[PDB]
Amino acid sequence: GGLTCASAPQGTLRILEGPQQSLSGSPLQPIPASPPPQIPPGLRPRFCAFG
Amino acid sequence: DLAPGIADSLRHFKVLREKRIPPWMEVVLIPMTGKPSLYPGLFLFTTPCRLVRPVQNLALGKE
Repeated sequence: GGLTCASAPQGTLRILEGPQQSLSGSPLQPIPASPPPQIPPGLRPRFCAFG
Repeated sequence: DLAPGIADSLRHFKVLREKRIPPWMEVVLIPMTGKPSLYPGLFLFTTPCRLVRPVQNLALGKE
């Protein structure tokens, strides 16, 4: 138990978690565009001129 | 070389609510441009009183 000074280390291992990327890199999934306003069907001339 | 990976992992954890990361966390990575840009660093904010708004993360498909 003299606890002498040992030599300098050769290198460094570093352990850390890696993320999973099987999900991302996929084609994007955007929010679907709301439709442009379309005229309602069944619009008729309700007003007829008097006389 | 690891900091965009950590920033994307934290956004992934945030939007999927996985590792008790709050959904109101700001994961800011100011990149090292080598030019007089903003001071770089990975800044993480979870404190109150910040303004925050919903967008949709297109990679995850969630808000």
